[PDB]
Amino acid sequence: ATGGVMKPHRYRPGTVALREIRRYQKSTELLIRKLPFQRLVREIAQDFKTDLRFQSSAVMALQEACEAYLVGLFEDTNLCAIHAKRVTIMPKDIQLARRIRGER
Amino acid sequence: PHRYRPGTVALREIRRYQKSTELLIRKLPFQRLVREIAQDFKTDLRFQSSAVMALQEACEAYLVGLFEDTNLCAIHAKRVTIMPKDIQLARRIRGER
Amino acid sequence: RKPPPYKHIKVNKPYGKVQIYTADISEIPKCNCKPTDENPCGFDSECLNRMLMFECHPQVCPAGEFCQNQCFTKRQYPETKIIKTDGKGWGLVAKRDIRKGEFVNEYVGELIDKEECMARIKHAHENDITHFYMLTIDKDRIIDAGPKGNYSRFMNHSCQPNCETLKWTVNGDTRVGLFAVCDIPAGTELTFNYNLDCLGNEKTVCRCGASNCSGFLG
Amino acid sequence: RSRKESYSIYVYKVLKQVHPDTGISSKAMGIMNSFVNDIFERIAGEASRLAHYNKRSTITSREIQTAVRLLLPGELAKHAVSEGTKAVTKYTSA
Amino acid sequence: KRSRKESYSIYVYKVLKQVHPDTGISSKAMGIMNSFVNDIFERIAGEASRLAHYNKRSTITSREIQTAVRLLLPGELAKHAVSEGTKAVTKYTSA
Amino acid sequence: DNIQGITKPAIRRLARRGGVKRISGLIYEETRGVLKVFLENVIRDAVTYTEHAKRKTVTAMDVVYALKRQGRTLYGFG
Amino acid sequence: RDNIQGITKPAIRRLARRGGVKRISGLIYEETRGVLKVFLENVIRDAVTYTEHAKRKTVTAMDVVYALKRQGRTLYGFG
Amino acid sequence: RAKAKTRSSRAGLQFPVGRVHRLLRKGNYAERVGAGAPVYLAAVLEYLTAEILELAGNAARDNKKTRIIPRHLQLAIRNDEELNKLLGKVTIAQGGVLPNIQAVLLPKK
Amino acid sequence: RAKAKTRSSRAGLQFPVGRVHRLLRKGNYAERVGAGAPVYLAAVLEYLTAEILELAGNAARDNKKTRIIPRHLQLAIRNDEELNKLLGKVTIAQGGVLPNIQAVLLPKK
DNA sequence: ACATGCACAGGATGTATATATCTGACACGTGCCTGGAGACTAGGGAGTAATCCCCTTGGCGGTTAAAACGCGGGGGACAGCGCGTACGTGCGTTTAAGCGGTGCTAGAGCTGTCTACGACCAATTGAGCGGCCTCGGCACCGGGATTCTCCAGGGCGGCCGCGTATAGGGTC
DNA sequence: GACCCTATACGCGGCCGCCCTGGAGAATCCCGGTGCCGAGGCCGCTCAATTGGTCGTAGACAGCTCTAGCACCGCTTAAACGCACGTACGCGCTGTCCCCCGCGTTTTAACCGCCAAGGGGATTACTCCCTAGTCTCCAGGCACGTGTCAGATATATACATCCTGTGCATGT
Ligand SMILES: Nc1ncnc2c1ncn2[C@@H]1O[C@H](C[C@@H](N)CC[C@H](N)C(=O)O)[C@@H](O)[C@H]1O
Ligand SMILES: [Zn+2]
Ligand SMILES: [Zn+2]
Ligand SMILES: [Zn+2]
Repeated sequence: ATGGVMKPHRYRPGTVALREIRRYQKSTELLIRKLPFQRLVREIAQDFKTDLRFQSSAVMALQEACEAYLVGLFEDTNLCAIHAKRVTIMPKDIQLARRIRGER
Repeated sequence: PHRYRPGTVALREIRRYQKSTELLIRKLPFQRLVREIAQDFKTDLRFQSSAVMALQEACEAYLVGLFEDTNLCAIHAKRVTIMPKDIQLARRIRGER
Repeated sequence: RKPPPYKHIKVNKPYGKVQIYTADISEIPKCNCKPTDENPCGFDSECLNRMLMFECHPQVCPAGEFCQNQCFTKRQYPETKIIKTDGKGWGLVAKRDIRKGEFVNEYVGELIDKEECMARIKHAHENDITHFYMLTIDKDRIIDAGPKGNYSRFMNHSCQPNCETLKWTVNGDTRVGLFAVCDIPAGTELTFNYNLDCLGNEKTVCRCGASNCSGFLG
Repeated sequence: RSRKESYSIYVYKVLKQVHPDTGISSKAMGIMNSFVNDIFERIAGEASRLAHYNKRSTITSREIQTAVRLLLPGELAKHAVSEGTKAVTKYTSA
Repeated sequence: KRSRKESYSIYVYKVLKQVHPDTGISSKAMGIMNSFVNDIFERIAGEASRLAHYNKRSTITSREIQTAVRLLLPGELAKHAVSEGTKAVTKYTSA
Repeated sequence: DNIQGITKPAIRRLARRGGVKRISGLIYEETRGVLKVFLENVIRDAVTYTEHAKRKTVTAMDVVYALKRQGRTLYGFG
Repeated sequence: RDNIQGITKPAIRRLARRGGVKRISGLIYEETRGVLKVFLENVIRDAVTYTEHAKRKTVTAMDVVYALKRQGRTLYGFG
Repeated sequence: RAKAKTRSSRAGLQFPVGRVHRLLRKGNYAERVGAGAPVYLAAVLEYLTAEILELAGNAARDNKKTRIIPRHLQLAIRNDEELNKLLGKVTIAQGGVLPNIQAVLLPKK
Repeated sequence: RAKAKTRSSRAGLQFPVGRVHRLLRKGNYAERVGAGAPVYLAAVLEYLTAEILELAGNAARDNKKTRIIPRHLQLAIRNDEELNKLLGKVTIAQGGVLPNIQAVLLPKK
């Protein structure tokens, strides 16, 4: 005389992660929100010249470039992690990737 | 019977070759290698001495930079030894093949 | 005598203001298995849909009809029958041996919301209903195999089970399938851990009979 | 309300020549414009350097050919050289 | 017969004697300095050249050279190079 | 604090498209720094171009030129 | 003519030492010979292209310098 | 005159030989431009465009689409070795990436 | 007429404004070269040369040598951050490397 | 005589597909007008020939540094295990992005005008380049002075075994 | 109730890990000669920079239009955020064993120096044809407009398997 729902086993850790990997490697959308990225862009630009204006295509181009940069960087840092016999990427992996690339 | 421990002559050599500014590959072997590589591009080529010297300088600089990146890769994997997979990781991240 | 009558349905039936999320055939995942493979999208192969609890689609899967990963829509339930249990009601026993990992069945019922679920539990308390078939598929969606369901609703809880519930995504929506966790020979009654049943009530005793039985449902 | 030159019509002509029943999106056409301009600039710049290295005032088909060999990788270079030399052979005899 | 090969050797040596009066320079180091000056000249000249083309100009001016300095040089190098070149231009036009 | 607008979910999505399964919790802040560097450089050069044309508005071509100047050619904006 | 074997193991060890490398696996020598041969082939290919464009039968130091520069490995000290 | 005949036609090309000639002249590459240089360059540009467009059309057909979109250009470029090498340092807006998961991240038995 | 006055002397430079002007004119950078462009560029080249040579002379002094050699240019370039950004992709013949050994390779105490 | 086992004509809705309607996305069609094309000329860049005369190639012989080879052994790579916590999965709330619509104005983008800057040319002349010579900075050598590494034996902190002191328990 | 049997931690060295120097080579520096060859300083000349003047057009400057960038507001709702939970992954520790380093001996081939020889790069002199420049003229390509034709797409009507309920055959 109790009732109460049953609960299926949650997905094993790493299954929704792989689902997301496939999903976001299938799509071409922009993965950052647009207003936050635009606010960050204007804030960064305030240091170089005040009262600047931006074309919408300027901010969209910036977002495309930055997102592509971060995706490629994450590919290289995942290679670093896997080299170190891991599957978790850590800040040291980003630092090794950027040092070998030439940025650091 | 006196004998240094395995890793002190290696550090000695590291210091000796990071202090020097000289070519570490022999001259005639590298020159023959360059000529045999160039045979498959055009036959009966000549080579100015400065040409082969510039090639050797560039190749040595390339390999030294590559070994630096390889050493960083090996240290990343918590090793001290460099292995072929380290060269491959360095070249993959650089952009080479 | 016989179990109380229920509309034996075959696919999930929505009810109330619940809403499914069925995607178009273009946006369902496609694996890399090939029709010439040893067992295309087979159980033991490296199917990228099977590994991720995705169900292949014959009109999307590159293996075409050689895809052994359509176990939900084709309903390859191994044959089974219903037997009254000791003090739990009616369980089910299959007709053959089952090797560990064989898709045993699919849980299916009526899709209800949270407030409708608590309404049904209240109505059950009003008439001291003791058999509850709820199973939360997600927030705002619960399966209720009470009125409508299949043979799977006749599997009992056991603290040391031989089957389990796993969520797959078929045609872009979640479905729950009972899988075999150990090599079950026939004659053995099938039972999976409900894995929770206590909402706010007295924790009905668990007469499962397992060695590590928790006594109650928890 | 002013003219804006583009490679769109020529890209579309080449498209109908190889995939007669396939279209192309406006965004993809823009990407093809950028691609043609990029490759044009690469080849023209490399040929311009080639003239200057040899102290010549003229960018000729010979230097465009050599600029193609430097910039294009392998089979692309071979087929581009063949195609261009066929175009120049056909042009000079007409 | 023997053609004249131009180089920045005498100017590099003149600049060296300003900043290190009692210091010489090897022929190989002077060759490296020649390559460095030619490389930097080509970078700035090309950047200002295409910077004029972007704006649909045909004249490479001190504004083009200045902007090519800011694009190519980092931080303090850019600041000091800009100030030095501005000084040389503003003192060139008063003579 | 607009760099905090590059939220954790956004960075996780960018990691997914890069094929990253597990992500250490120290990555996020680190990644923000990386982003804020890259952006800066590009925007710096973009504004430089914008100032040389005597415009108050940063044009998509300024961004494209900055990116190409940095060796990151971008197709699709001019 | 196995001329790539003239880039001997001790030479590779010296190049590794100047790179800071302390201990070296014995499989590094063939890998490094392959890497070196690939790099040399690219540079010599471009240098011979420059040479043939100038109608010359002699590869000059400037051809190598231009090839390196166009591959992004600018080399000071030869012109 | 004699019925102007559009040099691209004389070369058997689709790309504009005359416009390429004008861009070479007004672009400060050398003080003289040969006659066959624009023909050669237009032919090479047309060839490369045809190569990319063919691969992209194949990719767009693999998805059962009849329009080429940036995704298909990206797929064609990254899936072809030499086109990948030519356009390695290039970013295509709205392109995405190749689907690729490392073999160690896949669930094990 | 006036005797002569090289434009470098007018600008107060050691680098040749006239030769830089000719190189700008004969390099196909634009069809016109302003009066102040060679002056500005000669000043900038002179500044960069002076910066590198200052650091290289310091490096030569630190090695008890009174004559700059490629090693000292390399040391000056790699030890300075700005010159290292500028010349990050440049190889210097007979320059060698900085003396760097990673801290993990030093003998354990 | 009768209700158990179980069915068959009608309903009834999922199931499969024809069908009227949107919403763009391009698809031809004008309408211009600007920029290629034809035609012709002038002159300079490039091609060809001849000639010199560096500098690359090839040979020879000796010296000796360096590579090749062998071998012991030390330490690092690498496999295995355990644990504990950090990260992934999911839920319930909250926030802020995105969308749409409105409204205003900075400033991009263009035109018109005119001027003052840069190309161009001729004459002039001094700066910079090739050639040549010398003397000091550096490379090399050699012997002595530190300096650094390595390992063999002593003190210096253990816990550790063993005989031993202290007190509980059974018995007279 | 005291006395003797008996157990159990107490301390008393009892060897031990394990630093700590001390000294022996080995390597590296350091300093004085020594000589040699290249930096650097000068000379002569030539050719490129400077002076001057002319002329044309690039661009600066003003002015105008109207695009598109920004500011704001309200609603929807998806996404972000914070927390709970539980496992699987990172990381530390251990052992083992193999492979690479350090060093000695042998072998080989790089390197150095010297000498020819001839190939081919560099230079010069002509010359001739190919490109810029120009002027005229027309059509190719771009801007804008509207048709057409899809996919998509919600509407709607017939078909296929299931559901029904009282009646057909029957064992009581
Ligand atoms: N192990 C068990 N012991 C006792 N009762 C059980 C057990 N498992 C399930 N039940 C009862 O069965 C209900 C669960 C339902 N899925 C019914 C399953 C049951 N076999 C039936 O179909 O009737 C619960 O309300 C319990 O009262
Ligand atoms: Zn499959
Ligand atoms: Zn399948
Ligand atoms: Zn139990």
